[PDB]
Amino acid sequence: KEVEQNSGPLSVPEGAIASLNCTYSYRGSQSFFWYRQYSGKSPELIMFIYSNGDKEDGRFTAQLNKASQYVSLLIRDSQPSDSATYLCAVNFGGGKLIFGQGTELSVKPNIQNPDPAVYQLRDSKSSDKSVCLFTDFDSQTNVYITDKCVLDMRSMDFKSNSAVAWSNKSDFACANIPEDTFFPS
Amino acid sequence: GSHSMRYFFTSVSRPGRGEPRFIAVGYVDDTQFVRFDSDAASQRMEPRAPWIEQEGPEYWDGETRKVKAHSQTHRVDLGTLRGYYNQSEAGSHTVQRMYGCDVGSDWRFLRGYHQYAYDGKDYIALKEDLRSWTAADMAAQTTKHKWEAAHVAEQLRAYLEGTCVEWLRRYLENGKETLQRTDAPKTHMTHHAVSDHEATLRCWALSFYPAEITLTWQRDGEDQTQDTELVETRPAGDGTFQKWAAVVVPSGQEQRYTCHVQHEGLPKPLTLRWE
Amino acid sequence: AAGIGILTV
Amino acid sequence: MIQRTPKIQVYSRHPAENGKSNFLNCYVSGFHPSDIEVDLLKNGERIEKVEHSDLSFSKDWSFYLLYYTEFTPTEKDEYACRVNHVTLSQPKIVKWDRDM
Amino acid sequence: GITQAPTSQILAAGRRMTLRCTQDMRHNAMYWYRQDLGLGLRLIHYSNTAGTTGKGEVPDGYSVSRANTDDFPLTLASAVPSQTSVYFCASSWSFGTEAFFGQGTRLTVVEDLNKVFPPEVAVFEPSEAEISHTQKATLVCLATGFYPDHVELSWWVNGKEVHSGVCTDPQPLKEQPALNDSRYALSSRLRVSATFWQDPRNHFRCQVQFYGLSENDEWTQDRAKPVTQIVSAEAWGRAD
Repeated sequence: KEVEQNSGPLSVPEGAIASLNCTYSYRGSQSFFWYRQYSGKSPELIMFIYSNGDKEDGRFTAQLNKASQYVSLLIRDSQPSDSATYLCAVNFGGGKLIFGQGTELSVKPNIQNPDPAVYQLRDSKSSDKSVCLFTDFDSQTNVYITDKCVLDMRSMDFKSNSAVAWSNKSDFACANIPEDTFFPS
Repeated sequence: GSHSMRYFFTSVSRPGRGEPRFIAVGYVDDTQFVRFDSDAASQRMEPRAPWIEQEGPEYWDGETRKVKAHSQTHRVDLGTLRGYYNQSEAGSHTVQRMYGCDVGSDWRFLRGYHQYAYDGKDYIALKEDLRSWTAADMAAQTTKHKWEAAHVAEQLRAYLEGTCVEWLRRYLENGKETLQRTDAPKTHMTHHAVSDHEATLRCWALSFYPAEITLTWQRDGEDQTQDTELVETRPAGDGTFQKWAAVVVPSGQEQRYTCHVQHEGLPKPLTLRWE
Repeated sequence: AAGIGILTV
Repeated sequence: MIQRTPKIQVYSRHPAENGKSNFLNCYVSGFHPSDIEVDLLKNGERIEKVEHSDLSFSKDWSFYLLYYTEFTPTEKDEYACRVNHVTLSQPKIVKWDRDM
Repeated sequence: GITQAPTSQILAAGRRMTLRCTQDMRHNAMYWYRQDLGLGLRLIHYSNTAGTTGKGEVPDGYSVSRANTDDFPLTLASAVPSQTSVYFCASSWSFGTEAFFGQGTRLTVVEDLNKVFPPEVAVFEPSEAEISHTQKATLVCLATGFYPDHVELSWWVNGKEVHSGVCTDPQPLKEQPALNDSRYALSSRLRVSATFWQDPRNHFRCQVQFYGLSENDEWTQDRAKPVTQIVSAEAWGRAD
């Protein structure tokens, strides 16, 4: 890759500052772009910069340094909508617009009073097929196991983290992590 | 001690939808250093000065990509301008483009320019503020509305105030031995009898750089413009330039005339006499 | 040469 | 459509000295359009190896070109420049004056 | 704007495929990219103006054409499994300016159409311990055993799609990551209040949209042709 970004995934809590950088090999590049991409969506432009120096647009500040062939993006007061894959694009002359490998940024919720627990959920009341739900843990916390996604109950102004796990062997104990995690029986 | 970098572009369509001839040249002051000719075999940007040959292959690829995009843009413009002015396919028409930047003796940005022409006439040009356009005619007013909506002015301003100046300094450093130089003119004078009552004195200035120069005739030490002929400053072919100025004088009064030469490479203004 | 601001008329 | 007839100058790169090699220049400028023909003549015949500079123009959009070739001025040989342009009904021949 | 079609395609190896891309913004420069994990966007081909094209970083296997300003199609001459990717069309006013991207095309090239399977969906009902510990009820939907991963998951309560209280795994996981041609799995959570789940009049449904084989694709197998379908699972509210 002729365009490289800082390797992810990156993790930042809501309200904190996030920073992404980007380097390129063609010293004669004249236009530089910062794109945002949600999961399963199209790249969307955040900012562009042509000249050396800083460029501020709301909570976003872009910095360009042609001498060091360096582009960066500063995000102040990180919002939940800032969670995306960030793509650096540099034009190498003509229509040769080259992108980086992308940097994944996750804006985590601020769980004030986490109550970590692992619950067992069955397909129906009479079914033995079940999954495991690790939920309500703090954002610093991180057989099949999924990644954690942030859930938002907008009607109650409540956010919570959760991960799901399952397996193929029968009587798979979900107890198989915060030390105060609740394991009901 | 001021300098400049300029890029000239020309696209000339051929009769009967004939694909255009494209020629691009790049100048640092009065010194050409790059060229592109659509009729050449390489189909690439080519060096014309030794100090530009020290650039890497990606520099030449990137310049080639950008200059080819210029030609492809002019190729579309020639068809569009044919419709704006309601012209036929039988004729040959020309698109010209020129832009560049000037830096002062401190190598800091002085001014930028970007000018466009169709068939030798002004079309659209970026004003000195690098923020507003000057449309010569109504066809260019349509182009102004398109370019204003596409924010072309701020893109050119970034190039003219940034990229153009930054790479002009890099060129002035890499080729300082030939770019930051001044060749003082070598001067002489020729005499030619015209008739029995008058003759011609011709004042010569040869092998000088840059091309800017002023030749002034004087009679008894006073500037004279009557009975004088100036010729256009011309290149010698080795990187230097030539110019001469002539005056018809009464026969026997050749010694009453002096030629005043002004050039930035001279440590003092030069005065010539027929000897 | 310019890498931006070169648009068709 | 702006059409300008070319200004033509024929000259040598250095002061002409018989028997010493030099360059014969023909500088056309101030013309429009750019399509132009320039031949360098020796005693009325086309000189073979003739090169030219890259097409450029001035602020008023008038093009200029430098045609040149290797030559050795002698006492018996005459040189000229033959220029053809759409603004010319006939090609204009400009003899090389060693004094201009 | 700029539109791209189709948005999902399954191809047998060796077949030819052309993706459409049209733009009515009077943009001169148009682009084609492919997106792969760990590599971001990779420029395939580009076109500075109408009538011209240019090779990008990954030109091999693809070809383009720019007969006019609007259209810029991308053609896969002979489909190769390594061409399985997400393709993005884009355009800009001129070369060097900002690109506006299309919707994107998820494209999978398989050596054998028999490896395509729709998902199996199940809804797992909230735990009694969670309801009594948090006064909230989380439903979990699990889609498994599908290939490729051209899936979309959505929740429906009483016939209307919901978004609040939902989060789905960003990327499907392979059920056999140590093996080849592994089928994928995807999970999602829907969290409602305890009282809303304990109302037996509330009907919860999780449906997984699976984009499968085209109607022109030849199917010489005994099982049902894994065409584009929506597999769903349900759950009814209950107090005790």
